[PDB]
Amino acid sequence: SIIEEQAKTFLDKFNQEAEDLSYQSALASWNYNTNITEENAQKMNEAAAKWSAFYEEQSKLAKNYSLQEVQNLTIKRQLQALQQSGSSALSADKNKQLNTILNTMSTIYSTGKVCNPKNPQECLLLEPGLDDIMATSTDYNERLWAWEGWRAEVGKQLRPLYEEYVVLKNEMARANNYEDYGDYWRGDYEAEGADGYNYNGNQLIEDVERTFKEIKPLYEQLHAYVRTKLMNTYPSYISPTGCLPAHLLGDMWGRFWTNLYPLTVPFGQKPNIDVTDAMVNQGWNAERIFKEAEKFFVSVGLPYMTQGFWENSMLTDPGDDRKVVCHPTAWDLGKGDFRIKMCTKVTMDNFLTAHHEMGHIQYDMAYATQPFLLRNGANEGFHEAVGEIMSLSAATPEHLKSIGLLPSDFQEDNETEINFLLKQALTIVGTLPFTYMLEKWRWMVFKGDIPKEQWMEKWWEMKREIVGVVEPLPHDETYCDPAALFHVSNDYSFIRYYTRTIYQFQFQEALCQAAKHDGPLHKCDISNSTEAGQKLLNMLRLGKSEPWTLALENVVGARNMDVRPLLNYFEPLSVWLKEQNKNSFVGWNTDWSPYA
Amino acid sequence: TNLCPFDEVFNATRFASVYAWNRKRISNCVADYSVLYNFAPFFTFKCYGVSPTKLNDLCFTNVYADSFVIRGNEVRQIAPGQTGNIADYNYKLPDDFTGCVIAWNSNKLDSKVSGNYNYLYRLFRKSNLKPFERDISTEIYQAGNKPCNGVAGFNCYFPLRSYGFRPTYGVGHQPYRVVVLSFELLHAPATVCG
Ligand SMILES: *[C@@H]1O[C@H](CO)[C@@H](O[C@@H]2O[C@H](CO)[C@@H](O)[C@H](O)[C@H]2NC(C)=O)[C@H](O)[C@H]1NC(C)=O
Ligand SMILES: *[C@@H]1O[C@H](CO)[C@@H](O)[C@H](O)[C@H]1NC(C)=O
Ligand SMILES: *[C@@H]1O[C@H](CO)[C@@H](O)[C@H](O)[C@H]1NC(C)=O
Ligand SMILES: [Zn+2]
Repeated sequence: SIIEEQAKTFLDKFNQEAEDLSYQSALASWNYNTNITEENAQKMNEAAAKWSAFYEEQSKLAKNYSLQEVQNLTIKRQLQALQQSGSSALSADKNKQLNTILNTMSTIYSTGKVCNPKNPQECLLLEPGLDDIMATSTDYNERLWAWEGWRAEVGKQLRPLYEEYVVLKNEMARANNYEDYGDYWRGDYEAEGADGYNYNGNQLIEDVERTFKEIKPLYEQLHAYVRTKLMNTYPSYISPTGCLPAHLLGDMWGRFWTNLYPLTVPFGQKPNIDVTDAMVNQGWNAERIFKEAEKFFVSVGLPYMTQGFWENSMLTDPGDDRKVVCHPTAWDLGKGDFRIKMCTKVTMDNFLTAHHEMGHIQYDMAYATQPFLLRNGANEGFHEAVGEIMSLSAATPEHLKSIGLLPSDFQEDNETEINFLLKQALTIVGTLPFTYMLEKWRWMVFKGDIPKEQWMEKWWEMKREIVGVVEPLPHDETYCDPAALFHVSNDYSFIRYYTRTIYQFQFQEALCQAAKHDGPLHKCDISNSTEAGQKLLNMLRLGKSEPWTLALENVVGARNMDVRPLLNYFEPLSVWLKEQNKNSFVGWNTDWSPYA
Repeated sequence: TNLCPFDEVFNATRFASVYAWNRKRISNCVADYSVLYNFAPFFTFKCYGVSPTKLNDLCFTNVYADSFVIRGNEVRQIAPGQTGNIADYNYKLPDDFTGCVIAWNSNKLDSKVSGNYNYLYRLFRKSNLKPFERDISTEIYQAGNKPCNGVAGFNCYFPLRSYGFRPTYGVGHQPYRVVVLSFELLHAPATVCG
């Protein structure tokens, strides 16, 4: 127990000097993102460099302590967080080679262009361009050439860079007692504590498979309905039994199916609820939206908002010679300073993004009393679930008419409920197979089960085996289709989106049961409920102090992920889809391609 | 009449650090405890042993005033029977205290942009504080078995750290000015009254 005291004394000093450095860096970064100018960028760079150097030196120094000789788990977690800095455990030349590979690969992703086969002088980008074509157009050939182009002038250039990048990442990973650059990412899902609370990275691959196997039938029903509906538009290209072509999914990669709504409306003779004219005619401004959000949060027992929040935050576009980045973000500058940057307009979507970007500040404010290397979420996918349960609650017709935006005699029909549920499904349940497949393929390619020769034949067969999507043109071993995505070519993990979509519905069901609500779960509002707020606050007080198993048990009474709330949320949609899919084939086969 | 110098303690232009707190004695000095009021921003005024209302009739031998500046979330440590960083190494009160404390916010006077590094506090010490004493030492703290020779390094630390007060900080991080009053009755005649 002689090393425990030394570790505590070292950690106290580290905490005191990291607080100041982190605050200075955050303040500089905030000042840049509101007053874009060269000297602000220079100040931001100087502020970030000092913090990075200090962190590296402190981790190298903290390597001198043994985790086996520390018995208190609270300081042991801090030591593990500090010593885990195996991104610089490489020679200098290898590190600079990795950095230049990343920079050039991102540059090719950002700069790439495609050109019209019939209009050679017209060439388009991705953001102001091809995205609009894939989100709006209906012509088969137009989408076909856009898809094939982008693939040809992205993968052809990013293939060898990715090939040389994988081995360097594996070498980096095999220096922190990891066998690949897989479980290195799966290590965020690690817990230690009492019996029954432990969790390693090899249990994730089994839980994910069990979850997907339970999820599949609803996805099959939705896929069959979409396929049978997406034939009046292309009545010469869709096979009743086969898969769906990749260039007809309303998105460039098929990540989301939300742009297929106008072609897949159950009842197109009646619109959805949109309180935008009412807010304009009632005289609503940007400050009123945030006041309403604060009132909703305090109705459940959560605290108020700080005095500095109302004075240091940019809630509207300045509208002068001051260019800003327009993207909603909640910020934690540190030392009790919370701000929100958002361009606010009088629309429903802003009204929901407000309630999502304050459930991040209420979590941040919740764990402000914990030590420095414990002030975060629990499982990488816990901070975006607490932000999407508030938007779910504050979008219900009952909540909308309780604040004066719907008439007091408003009656909800049953067709609009089906429309809302199908629109939700096109975004939530239609992306899980994509995420699962991409993670499975990339885990396999890092492990070494897929060599370079079978690099692309495995991808396009898991596509038609799991997702149910078939390519329109054959692809040789020179293309790199996965690299034509932002997350694969910029080193971002792609597993938090699956876990967040699983956790959010468990949280919602637990809170709704705590609030004593009767009826369908999609019509649940947690307003004016102190018990639900108390339970949620009991969960949000910890951060990384305890294993995420305890954090999850503190709300749902379960130790691991579950699927039943998600399936319960989509029950009327499921029964409606089963009734509709009565004289049609539900599944798909893998022996059809629109080029044979 | 004679009044008594509480205006040079409460309205001083500069306060002391926590580990070097000032201590002032009150002489044959008729003093009133109502001038202290009318200063609205008293975020804390609570008294132990004596009642604030009937403090204008008791007479004492001498009165001690101690002034320092600490953080907002540390005021609760200035109380008998309290454990914390401030009341283990910087300022300690006995369990038999017979005075009371005054605290108020001083954000406008003590916080500046780019930081105010003129206020210090003790962070490392061997033993506890033995109520009502100060320590002003810059000796290097030794944590490991290897002796330190006046140089900071591994397991050898400098025991004084600075506050970084800025006007943007939260409510629990602005500076707070603290004045503590102590009343004692000795064998000498009681010379301070209201
Ligand atoms: C939450 O509770 C508050 C007060 O307990 C409700 O506010 C009142 O709602 C009634 C409707 O029954 C109105 O007649 C009052 O004028 C409201 N008072 C105030 C001060 O707003 C609020 O409607 C409840 N919210 C929900 C969703 O039930
Ligand atoms: C933006 O920066 C310039 C110089 O960097 C400064 O003069 C100006 O006051 C800043 N804007 C605001 C709103 O402070
Ligand atoms: C860690 O190794 C020894 C003690 O184990 C220590 O002297 C050395 O300075 C430490 N390494 C670094 C880089 O500080
Ligand atoms: Zn968010």
